[PDB]
Amino acid sequence: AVPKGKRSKHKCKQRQLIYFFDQFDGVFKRRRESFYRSFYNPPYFSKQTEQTSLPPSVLRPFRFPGFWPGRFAFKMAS
Amino acid sequence: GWSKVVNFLNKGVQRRPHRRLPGQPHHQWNMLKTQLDQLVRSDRLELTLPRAHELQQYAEELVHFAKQNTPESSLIVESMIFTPAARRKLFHELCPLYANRPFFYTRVVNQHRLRMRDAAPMAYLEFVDRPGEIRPARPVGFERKQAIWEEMQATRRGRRQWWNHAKKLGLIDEETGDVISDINALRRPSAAEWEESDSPSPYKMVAAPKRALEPFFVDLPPPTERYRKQRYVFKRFRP
RNA sequence: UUUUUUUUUUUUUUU
RNA sequence: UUUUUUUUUUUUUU
RNA sequence: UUUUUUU
RNA sequence: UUUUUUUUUUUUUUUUUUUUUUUUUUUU
RNA sequence: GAUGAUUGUAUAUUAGCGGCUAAAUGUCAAUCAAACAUGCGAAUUUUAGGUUUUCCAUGAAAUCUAUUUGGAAGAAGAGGCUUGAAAAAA
RNA sequence: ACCGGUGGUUUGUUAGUAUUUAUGUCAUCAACAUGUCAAUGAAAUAUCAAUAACGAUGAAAA
RNA sequence: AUAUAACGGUCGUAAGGUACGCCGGGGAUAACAGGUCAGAUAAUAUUGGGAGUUCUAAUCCUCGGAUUGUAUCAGCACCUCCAUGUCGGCUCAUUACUCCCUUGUUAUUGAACAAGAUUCAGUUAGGAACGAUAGUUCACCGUCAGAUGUAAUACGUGAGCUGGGUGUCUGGAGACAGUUUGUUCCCUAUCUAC
RNA sequence: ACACAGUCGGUACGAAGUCGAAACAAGGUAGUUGAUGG
RNA sequence: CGGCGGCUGUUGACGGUCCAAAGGUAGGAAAAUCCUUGUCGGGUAAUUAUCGUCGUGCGUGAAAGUUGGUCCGACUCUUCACAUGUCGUUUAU
RNA sequence: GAGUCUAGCUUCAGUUGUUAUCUGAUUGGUAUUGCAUGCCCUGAGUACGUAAGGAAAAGGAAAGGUUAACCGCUAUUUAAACAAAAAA
RNA sequence: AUUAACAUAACAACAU
RNA sequence: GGACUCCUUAACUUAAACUGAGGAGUCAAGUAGGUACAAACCGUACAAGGAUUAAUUAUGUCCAA
RNA sequence: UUGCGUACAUUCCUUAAUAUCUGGAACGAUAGAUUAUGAUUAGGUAGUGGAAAAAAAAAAAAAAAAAAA
RNA sequence: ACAGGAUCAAAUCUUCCUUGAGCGACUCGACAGGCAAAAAAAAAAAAAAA
RNA sequence: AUCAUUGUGUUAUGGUUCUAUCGCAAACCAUUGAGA
RNA sequence: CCUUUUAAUUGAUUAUGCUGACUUUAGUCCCGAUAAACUACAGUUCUGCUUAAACUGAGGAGUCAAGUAGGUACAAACCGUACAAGGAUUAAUU
RNA sequence: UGAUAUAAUUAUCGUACAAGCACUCAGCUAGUUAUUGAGAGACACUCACGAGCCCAAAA
RNA sequence: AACAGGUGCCAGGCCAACAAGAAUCCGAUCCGUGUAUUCCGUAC
Repeated sequence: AVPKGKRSKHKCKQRQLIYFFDQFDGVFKRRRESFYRSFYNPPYFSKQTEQTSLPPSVLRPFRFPGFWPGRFAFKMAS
Repeated sequence: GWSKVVNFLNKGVQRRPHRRLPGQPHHQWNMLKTQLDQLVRSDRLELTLPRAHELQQYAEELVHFAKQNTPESSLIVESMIFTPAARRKLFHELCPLYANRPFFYTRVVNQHRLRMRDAAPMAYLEFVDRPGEIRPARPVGFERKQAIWEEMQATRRGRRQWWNHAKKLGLIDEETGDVISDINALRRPSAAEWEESDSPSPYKMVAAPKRALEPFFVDLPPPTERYRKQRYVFKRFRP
């Protein structure tokens, strides 16, 4: 078949939000949760990229130093 | 797509036991066969989660039929390997290993990450009770009994919880109604050990943790470092 | 006997 | 006028 | 807010 | 072990089977 | 079909008022009963499309002869329009 | 009054202007591709200083 | 002194085909489908006459008029406008008629029983098999006897399929068949005033 | 929005007070009551 | 180098008359032709489809090419045999 | 405010069709049928009829056909072939 | 540097 | 070289919105109103323009009004 | 019996009239300030007629103008 | 709910009245569960303890 | 003056055509130089 | 400014009009036959096809196209590549 | 919330309406001209001179 | 037409080898050939 008329702006607008919700509920939300789980485990290290990549690490940084109690740095030795 | 079709179509649909693979059955079986040998030769492989959940089915059966030590079983084992190196390893390092392990010699670990080039899940298929394992394995056999006894002797709660179970294993003295004192009395010889048959040399080997060391130095990289080759070669474009 | 007709757009026929 | 009443009838003329 | 029915 | 008619069973209920919705709340 | 009106190849001939044609109006630079390019040889149409700001005054016909008379009013003639009015007390 | 040199007017403030080449076709043939020789600014012989901020020149800037 | 008798007068005694058909503008394929029309004709009832001849109405044939309706034939306009003998079959369907069988015990009957004929009524219940020849469909022929088996819907149905002649299309809006957590669990929602 | 997505029309502050309500009349004191035998 | 026929009388050898250059020869014949069911026989539970035959129903027609023995066949049709989801009516990998 | 089960409404075709009087201690007073193809059996060789011939009330059953459901049996197709011993 | 069509954002609204 | 209606009338199946004539209105080129729903029928003191006003017309007077 | 609803006023206010005949052959006049009870008026396809506008360019007329500066 | 009320007043076991129909019935008040992993024809199957 | 909320109003950003001369006689006029 | 003139060809929602931009259809359609491995003490993965010999005294048995298409850092850039006598008797030097 | 209302354009007897074009915007685009014509009962402006008016090409 | 060029944009009196005012007032930044007034050169 072939379209008989042109689609209005309103319809498109509606469709936009429809699609956005559709995608968000099924892709993005799942991906976010999957991403966030990996934090507990050590970061991933690739052998191929060893030529340029930084050494491996386990420890995670703290993005919010304002709510970071306890010592931050150690005093230099004599 | 729409993300709704997936749900609409899936209603009243049964799950497949064996995951489909690209190619004819004859091809699929070949693929799985070769991957089993490659898994035997490495100790851990990095594969997609669906595939990792599929190869583990044959990974268990290979070791299950390798321990029988029968002409019949030997045939089936033969029918599942390609290279001699995998046969050698299976029959000389893995069979002695899982002497006391009833089953479950492998596991699957999810990486919770997506491929850069494919956006696909990833997982590790590693054997159990191997050097450099992701996580430690539980004891079996007399080791298990010793662990249990230790647990029991630790605290009261353990004693109470293991009371029933301990009876079967014989860790409770029926003549006094108390946990056995000496645990070494329950030691028995395993299959893995060597049965009894019944120097001032300068070339004597030196004891060391995996294998002994020679009293001489040989200029040779490790087995994994004496054979180099380009992983991939660029293919120039033809505009 | 009459008021009530094609009032055959609907209800109603309340006389 | 009587539950008499698939095409069957009675009573009374309202 | 019905009419008519001679002597 | 699965599917199917080429096998087997019923041919009853309709105020029944079933169901997405408690309603004295007249200006959320 | 494949021992024969077999297949295949370098370089060549036939030019539109034409040639080719074991004869189809089949083919001649992927819609040839008459090819393609150019034209101060500056293309014709009773059919048919379009025809751009406002206000005001006045205001049609589908009838007649002729055209060997047609039809979806073609052309020519006649006919049809601004003539009048409508302002009053013994 | 020929001939050489210099200057001005009209054509022409009202008119208009083209030289190089990417692409089509066997050929004839057809054709106005892509702003300017160009950061911007009258002046760059004003474009300084640099680590965040405040600072320099300029009518106007990061 | 001939023609123009096509006599408002150029006849100059100068004709046909194209299923090889291009261009321009109009809607007509050689039964003029549909709608409209209702001549023939169809439904119900009625009257005249002829059968049943004892008997005009158990039942059957035919005539006139009136009402309703239009299946089919002829005719066909100014209206309409797709491509065909103005459909043959397959798939999938809706509606009306007391519609082929099953109901009205028990008075309409030339109804002894059995098997039969005409007419009417419901709260509209359950059912009705194939083949050969392809002469576009009708009389008839052979089998199971499922037991005398009609119309409308654009041939019902061709962006669902097709065949020996009496084109193509990947579904935007209606409808129909499936499916939908929620007051919150994406983001945002900042009084009163001294 | 039912709409060829337009036009006409479109809300009447105080008592949300009260130490008022007195120069009608009556009054079960309610800031109550006024006609009527079908 | 276009083609080749009327009345009437006894199934009718035969008789009258008109016209013309001559007045369809033989063969084939329900047909690459008339007619979309001509009579009879062979096949099938049914054959109008098709073969054989009759030669009237209309008609064709001889170096216009007619008829055809034997041989031959990418030419129509009848009929026999094996297997077969073409099928009533649809399944599984 | 929240969980469960539910009342009312809705549902193929379609209808408004039901109960005077009231056993005196005498074995007691309507009751789940709307519906319907063909053939066979009891009723029955009876009603009917010179003869031939040959019914109904009710129930019971064997084919054929439609819808729906299911895998106990049969037929077609097809898959699987692995952890009892704490001496392991 | 540059009009319209077209594309995105901010603010403004309560008899609901 | 005209579409509907009124009177007369030719043709046709006293058929058809056909085909064709004689003379009046309307539309064509006419608004708003009535006739339920789409020019032709009735009425009009019939649309230069603006506002919150009075009227016998077709015709109506139970409800939608 | 007597009733009633209803479409259309140029009553009020503001415009217009170009084929010789609307008073007007009037009045005014230094190039017209629109008539107050003024008569006929102002639906319109085809065709015909009148009038007002379209920001621009050219021209050798952009300071004799109150008050204030 | 035997919760409230009357009486020269109820067998153990409330004579009688009120609760409009004790909020349609039961029950809860740290009540209830969307998404993820894993499993998954409808449906069912996990106590907490990194 | 109907945003109930998917609308409208204002404003802003983005998009958006593209012109800087490298030229100006063979005709006419005036003036000047040598020689007739 | 006003006034006179103007051969400007001087007037737009529409000719499926010519030359451009930007929406809708519309995150719809389109994806070519066979892969895998590169480890924690040795090794030979599977599959399709089957002219892959380069002095042996002999110029690998030919033509044509590429207007230089198997050189080069996981470069669509820059920079190179055609020797008919085969230069390396390069059996030496260090 | 109440009342009311059939996109636009051309042809046509016929608002004919299920006929023809157009998604939208920007630029271009369709009555041009009397040294030669004119007032003819369907429509014809104005200036000068006057029984007299104009004067062509050289210049 | 003092369009003869340039100087930051409209110059008879400024650069351009030969005449003629750095003229006065006004000016948002902001030079300013611009408005008003006035002088002078010219066989340009």
